[PDB]
Amino acid sequence: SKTILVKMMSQAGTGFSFNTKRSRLREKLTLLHYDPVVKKKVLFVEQKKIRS
Amino acid sequence: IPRPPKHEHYPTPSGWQPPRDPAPSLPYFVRRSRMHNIPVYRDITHGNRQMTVIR
Amino acid sequence: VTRVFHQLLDMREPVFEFVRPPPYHPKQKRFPHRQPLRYLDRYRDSHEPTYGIY
Amino acid sequence: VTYFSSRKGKRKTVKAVIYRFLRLHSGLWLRRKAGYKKKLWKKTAARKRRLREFVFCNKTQSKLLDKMTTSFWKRRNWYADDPYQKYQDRTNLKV
Amino acid sequence: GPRALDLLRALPRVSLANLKPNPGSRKPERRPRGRRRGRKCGRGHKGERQRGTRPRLGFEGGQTPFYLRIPKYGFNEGHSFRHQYQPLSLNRLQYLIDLGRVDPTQPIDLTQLVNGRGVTIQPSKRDYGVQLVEEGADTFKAKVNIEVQMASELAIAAIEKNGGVVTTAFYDPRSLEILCKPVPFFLRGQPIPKRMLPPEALVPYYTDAKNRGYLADPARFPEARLELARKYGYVLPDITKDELFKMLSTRKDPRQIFFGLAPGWVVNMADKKILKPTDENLLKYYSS
Amino acid sequence: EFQSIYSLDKLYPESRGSDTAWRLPDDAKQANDIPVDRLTISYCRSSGKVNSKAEVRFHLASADWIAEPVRLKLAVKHKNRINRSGELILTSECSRYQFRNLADCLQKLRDMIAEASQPAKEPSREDAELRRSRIENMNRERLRKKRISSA
RNA sequence: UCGGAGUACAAAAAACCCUCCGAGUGAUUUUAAUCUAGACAAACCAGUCAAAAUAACCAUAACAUCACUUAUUGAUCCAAAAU
Ligand SMILES: [Mg+2]
Ligand SMILES: [Mg+2]
Ligand SMILES: [Mg+2]
Ligand SMILES: [Mg+2]
Ligand SMILES: [Mg+2]
Ligand SMILES: [Mg+2]
Ligand SMILES: [Mg+2]
Ligand SMILES: [Mg+2]
Ligand SMILES: [Mg+2]
Repeated sequence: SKTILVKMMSQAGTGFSFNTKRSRLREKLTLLHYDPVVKKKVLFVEQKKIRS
Repeated sequence: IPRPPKHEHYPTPSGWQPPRDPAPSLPYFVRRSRMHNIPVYRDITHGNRQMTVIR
Repeated sequence: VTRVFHQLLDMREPVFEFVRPPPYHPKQKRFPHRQPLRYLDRYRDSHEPTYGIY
Repeated sequence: VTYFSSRKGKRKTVKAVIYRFLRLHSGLWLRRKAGYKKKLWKKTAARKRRLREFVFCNKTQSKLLDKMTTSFWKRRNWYADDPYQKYQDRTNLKV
Repeated sequence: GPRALDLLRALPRVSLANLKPNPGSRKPERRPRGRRRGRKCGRGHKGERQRGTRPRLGFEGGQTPFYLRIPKYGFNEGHSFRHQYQPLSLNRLQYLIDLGRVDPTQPIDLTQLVNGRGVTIQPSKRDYGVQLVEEGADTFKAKVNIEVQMASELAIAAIEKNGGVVTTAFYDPRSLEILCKPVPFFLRGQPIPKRMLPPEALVPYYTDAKNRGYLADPARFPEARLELARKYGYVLPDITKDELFKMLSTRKDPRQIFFGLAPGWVVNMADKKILKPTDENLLKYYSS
Repeated sequence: EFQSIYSLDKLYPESRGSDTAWRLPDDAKQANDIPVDRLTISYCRSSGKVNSKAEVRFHLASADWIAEPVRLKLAVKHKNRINRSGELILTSECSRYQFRNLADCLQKLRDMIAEASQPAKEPSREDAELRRSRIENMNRERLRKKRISSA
């Protein structure tokens, strides 16, 4: 099995990104992270796939 | 360099005080600098040696 | 209580603080090595520029 | 380092230094940490911070960088708006 | 005076034959001769160093050099283009007036500061002029008309309180050069050039009455000037009613370098004459 | 007598005369809050950290430039910093320049008068440091609750 | 190249084409912020801890967890991304 490095984006409309290792054969990742600009715990959805 | 202007009050705002009218009776004399200040300087050497020179 | 000091004891009223000791800093070094820039601010006297002969 | 140039007979500066360091007037040199832009997802928050710092060089390095750099880079600068003007002098140093 | 003189009667002539350099003045050089300084002569033994060939300065012996493993970061980035304002404290200005180097009577601009050697400007280093700092504010008692290229609120206030006038003016590099050292410029045999405007970055600075900008709208001046006095709690004097007021209001044209001269004139210093263009095109150009 | 395309008169046609800038609009601000002549301003110069204490004293009841309702509310909120001789006392510390200190004092005074002259001030209190106060109050009120007359 | 045990018996350090095990990652959700006293370690580069203070959330709510947990990693430049 390989994992993957995906770029994850805030739904807070603030451009903010953080990269995460996620299982290749798994579903598109969605998390609750901390956005520094809005200073809140918000929903992050995976925008892009960076590294393999 | 201009001789300093006479004032009505000493010492001046910047704290500069002219020499006296007569000279004292001491058996030594300390000239003013060409800028009319008292020639006491500080000097360092080797970064740690602090000295004070009277010229 | 304020009334007491003025009215009875014929005094000014003393007020106190709680003062904590100043934070401990190591001896300052000529070449602080691998130390954040803000190092130079710990030994700073007061925050105000001073232009020495200028 | 070129100690005597060909045309001018002066002493050249090594620019590769001027790009990555910053000389305060006191003689302290300042540098970024190494690998601070590299592989960030793999690192701790704490470590990330330790990397984001601006740090000072030890004496040896300072003398080295001085030798690799001409006199111009050691002059007293007054820049408008300068972040670092605060840091150029040294205070309360008992040595 | 010098009792030493009295000894000099007793001693033989001072001549070329007896002259001693001050002891310690010359540390005698040493040569690789003899048992001590010979036989390897301070160079060590074999290796690269005794032969003279050790590598260049930054080289660490092949491990990636210290000065190259650190990443590049703009520090000195675009440094040559940053603007540099030589600071002048109120402390030094006062000290200068007190000893009568600069006189507060006539208007004080850069050239006056330079001529008193209270300050030194080197345009080649991208000095754009003097900036005024507040170091001596509390102690500053003099009354002046001053023109600098930058100033701080506190400095300004400190000058207003004593009934003087501060104005911030801009000079381009060429202008500045001419302004600091006028007499070497007049030996150049060239007309007096126009003063350039500020670039787009510095315009919002010199257009504000906040800064007492030379390009500012004088309608705003008394207002802001009073605002200062509200903030620092002092009664603002009426400059209008003073006897030196004619000197205090004195300006320069935004296009003019000096006081009382004009762009395009030529100073003939051997004859003590000025020469002015009568031509229409020249007068249109210099006066625009 | 030089003039340019860019001169001060042709840039701003409206104002011209050389005395335009130095006019004093005393009619513009007639409010004149804090008539500084009426304050006692003391300077304690502490040099060593180098800081200059600047102090502003004035009699509260005898100060007429503030309205009566405001003059009374001030003596309530700030009674801590009022003096037995009736003096309100402000103090600033920070800068080495006493201009800046005086400015801090005056700004403090302006703000006190501002919030006291606002009837809309609700005096909102935080529960952070006052939780101890409310609870220890309530709990000394459990004991205080004993009812029989005395003296 | 990196780690654990012995060699190296009790602070640290300590070699061998010395004796033995490992690592070049998984799995999971508790998705693990900002800033800063003081230290460990150290030729340098790199590594480590960490109070107070802010902001997040119960409305006085900051150590990701497990696999011996220790190791699961790579400087500058330069390239791609646009934040
Ligand atoms: Mg010396
Ligand atoms: Mg020789
Ligand atoms: Mg020998
Ligand atoms: Mg021999
Ligand atoms: Mg030999
Ligand atoms: Mg050898
Ligand atoms: Mg200079
Ligand atoms: Mg140690
Ligand atoms: Mg904490």
